Amino acid sequence: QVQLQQPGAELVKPGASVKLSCKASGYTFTSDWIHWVKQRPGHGLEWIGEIIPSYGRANYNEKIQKKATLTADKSSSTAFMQLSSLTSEDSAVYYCARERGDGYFAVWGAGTTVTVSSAKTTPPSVYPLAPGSAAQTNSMVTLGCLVKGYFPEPVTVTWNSGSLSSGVHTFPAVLQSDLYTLSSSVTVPSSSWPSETVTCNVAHPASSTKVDKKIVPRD
Amino acid sequence: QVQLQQPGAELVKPGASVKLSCKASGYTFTSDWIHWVKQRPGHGLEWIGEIIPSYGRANYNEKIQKKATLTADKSSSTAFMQLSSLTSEDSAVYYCARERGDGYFAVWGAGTTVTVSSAKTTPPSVYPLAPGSAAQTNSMVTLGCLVKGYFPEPVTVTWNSGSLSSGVHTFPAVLQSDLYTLSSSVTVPSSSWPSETVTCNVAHPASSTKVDKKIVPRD
Amino acid sequence: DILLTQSPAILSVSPGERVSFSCRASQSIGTDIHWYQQRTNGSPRLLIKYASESISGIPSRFSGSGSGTDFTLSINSVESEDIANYYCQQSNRWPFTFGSGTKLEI
Amino acid sequence: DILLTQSPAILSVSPGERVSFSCRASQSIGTDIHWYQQRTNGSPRLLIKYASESISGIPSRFSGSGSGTDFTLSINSVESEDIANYYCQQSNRWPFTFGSGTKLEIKRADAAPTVSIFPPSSEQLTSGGASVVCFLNNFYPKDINVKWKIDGSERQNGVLNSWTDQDSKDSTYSMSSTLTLTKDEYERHNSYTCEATHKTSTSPIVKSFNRN
Amino acid sequence: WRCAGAATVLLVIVLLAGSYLAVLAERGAPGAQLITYPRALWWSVETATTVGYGDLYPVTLWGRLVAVVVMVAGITSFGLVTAALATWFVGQCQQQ
Amino acid sequence: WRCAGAATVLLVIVLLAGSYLAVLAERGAPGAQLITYPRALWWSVETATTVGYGDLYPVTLWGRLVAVVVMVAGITSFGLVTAALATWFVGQCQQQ
Ligand SMILES: [K+]
Repeated sequence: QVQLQQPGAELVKPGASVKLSCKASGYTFTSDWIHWVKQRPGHGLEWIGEIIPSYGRANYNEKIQKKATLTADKSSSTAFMQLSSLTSEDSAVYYCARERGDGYFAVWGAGTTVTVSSAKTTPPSVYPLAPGSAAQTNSMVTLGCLVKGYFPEPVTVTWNSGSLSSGVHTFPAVLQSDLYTLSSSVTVPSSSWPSETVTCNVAHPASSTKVDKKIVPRD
Repeated sequence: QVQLQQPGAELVKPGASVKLSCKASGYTFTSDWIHWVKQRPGHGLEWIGEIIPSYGRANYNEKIQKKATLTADKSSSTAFMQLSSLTSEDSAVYYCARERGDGYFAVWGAGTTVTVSSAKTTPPSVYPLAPGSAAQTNSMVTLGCLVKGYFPEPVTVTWNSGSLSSGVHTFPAVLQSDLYTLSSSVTVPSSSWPSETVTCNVAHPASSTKVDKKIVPRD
Repeated sequence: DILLTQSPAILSVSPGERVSFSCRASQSIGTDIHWYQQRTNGSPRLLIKYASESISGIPSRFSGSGSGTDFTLSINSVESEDIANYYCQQSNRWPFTFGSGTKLEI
Repeated sequence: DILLTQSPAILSVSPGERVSFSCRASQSIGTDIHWYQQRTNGSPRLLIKYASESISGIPSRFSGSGSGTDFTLSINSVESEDIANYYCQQSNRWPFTFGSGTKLEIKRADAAPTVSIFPPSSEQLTSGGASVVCFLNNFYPKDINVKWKIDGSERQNGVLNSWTDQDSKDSTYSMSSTLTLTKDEYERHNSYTCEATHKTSTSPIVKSFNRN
Repeated sequence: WRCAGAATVLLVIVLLAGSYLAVLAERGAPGAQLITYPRALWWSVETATTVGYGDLYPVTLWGRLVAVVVMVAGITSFGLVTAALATWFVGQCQQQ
Repeated sequence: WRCAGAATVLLVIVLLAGSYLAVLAERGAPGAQLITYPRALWWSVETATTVGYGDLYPVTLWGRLVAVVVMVAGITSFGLVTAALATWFVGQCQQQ
């Protein structure tokens, strides 16, 4: 199971604060330290701070701006980080990792995509991309779906609830007027479609929305 | 006597395995480590691994590909190395050396010329090189013999079973259509030849063949 | 503050051959280096712990080496699923520091 | 991993003078360096152990020195049998590492090659093959060019050249030129000639023989 | 024999506590090498035995205060295990 | 006098075993300096005497466990040879 759970995304306005969570599960010892790693888009991993929940003592990165507060609650086994007074320079994916006190980060979280912007949360708009009526069909048929006009990042697009993993591409989103727009392509054998149902599953944790859309050929 | 004995050559096909031996003799202690050094043609010495036969523990080179397995048998006093999944990059002379636990390699073996190729083992063809009938004779006469069309390397050429060591040249072999060809020259005083017999001794451990050939002047 | 300099930043490799990721430290840190793998839109996955010790589940194609200041992560015969960003991290002195990273191109 | 950098890689020396092989370590290793000698087609022979301690049997011309990171192997007055590759190896930290190596070249006096031409043997002609061997032994320097002439005209196809390393007995070089032909093409010509062009004479050294 | 085993248990409790408290105190100081428990346990042994390898040592105030606790408690408890095993060997001499 | 010579033999057996086991455990760790017996025997003396020169020390788990064996067995056996030679000098004082 997922050992370290983190929320999907957190949208904050420039100058506000946010409290990121890191729910733990499984084996837990008294020598376990919870760390936090910041990764800006297009940059490497950056250590932020560590905390030992069994004692409550936390250390922070002295070489960068100290904008976090590490806390922990032993009852729920969840560590928190208080990112206050955020700016554009604080839009990054914040991973939490568990350390057995031996140095390395054995197990990681999923990362929380924190975005700092004044824009509003916009759910995505999913549209099916079926081939045209004059499109030739070979041994493989390429299908797709358009995720347009959402904010902020990210979105998780899966086909047939994960059972269609091969031959699937999800292009990076492009920002347009404070609204993202990406597309996800899937290639199935033409012998399977439309005899076998295909459906994309687009999720948006910033709006807590998860929408499906079946790819039906054009009438 | 020879303290560390090694076979002459080992021909293997690309992707096969081979077990190199290193027979020991003389003084043997419990603090003696057996090492293995790889030397590719035209390159320097490269440490491969060490093993202490009295305990059976072996260490390997972590900086390169671990393609060897060091074993030892205390009864026969012979250490083994299992070179598996060999490629063209593994054609080298593998020396074994004895270490008294003090660091240095006091005594070495002779080296095993391991070649990795799909070609077949071809015994050499020795031909006498006597001077022509119109060749002038000075105080010294240069004789020779041609070792042609053998595979793989190497060949050991000696004149008169080693008693003719001075004035002897053995040129490096040249590869031609998966068959090597070298020549060995010997210069003896013209007062000795042909009054005193001369004979080259060419050995080929890859085919387990050892042939002699007397240099008789042309009729 | 240990400075873990990873060079090169992009590694262009032909399939089936051996590749090596270099990670130099600002000072001697022993063997307290660790290697992580992060693919596209993924989380960092621990590859090698303590310079050479492997991690359960990681394919043995990933081999680690190095001590003191120079460290090496080696992939014997690369494959498509190895295309990712690799980061080295030290634990010899506080605070823990990461490396600049290296991307694997095939 | 100790990095033993040997510089230079080739050492050109005049006979009788003192020479020094340098071997730098990536970090301070004390005096745990060792020196080995490997000649052509030979095994590495231990010269010096622990920086300076000599090995029984090794001539005392080989002297070692150095501590920390820089180490030196010195040959007081070199001689022909010293032409070999020298490697330094550390034992201060695991694993043991070697050096890149250094080859010893001797600058002796110039010498003329002793040309010797050999027609193909009877054991070879009676089997289809025909190879004319022409030896060029004991010359210096190694710069030399050989040419094959057949009935007066130059021949190039089928000429294989093999040079030996610097001789460990007289500091000279040697070259074997083999011209391989067929039983027919060899028996369709008369005079075969190999001409040695060295800097020891403006006129080449010519050795020939007539098949007929 | 019954009291010697008690001094061993006391020593082990000092080592585990001294190792855990050293990591907790040294983490946060730029340049501290005593930041992981497996080697902090090895450091606590070096302190209790006063072997003097000089490869790991604390750099903070509390980490040095924790060391003083490990010094007083460790050297004493280790001196008891040393003297106890010394008397056991003395009894084996008279038995011969 | 008869028991003091036995503690000396015990000490020598710990040094030779501790030196051999240290090399066997440290060989294989990138960066280990305790890889040859002549100096591993010198390290075992530094451990048994706790002189604290800090020039050679183990870096592996078993090599440190071997050190713990050399610590417990060495410091005890060396403390016996120290106390025995201390009582011999005490008897030479009353004789004067
Ligand atoms: K010390």
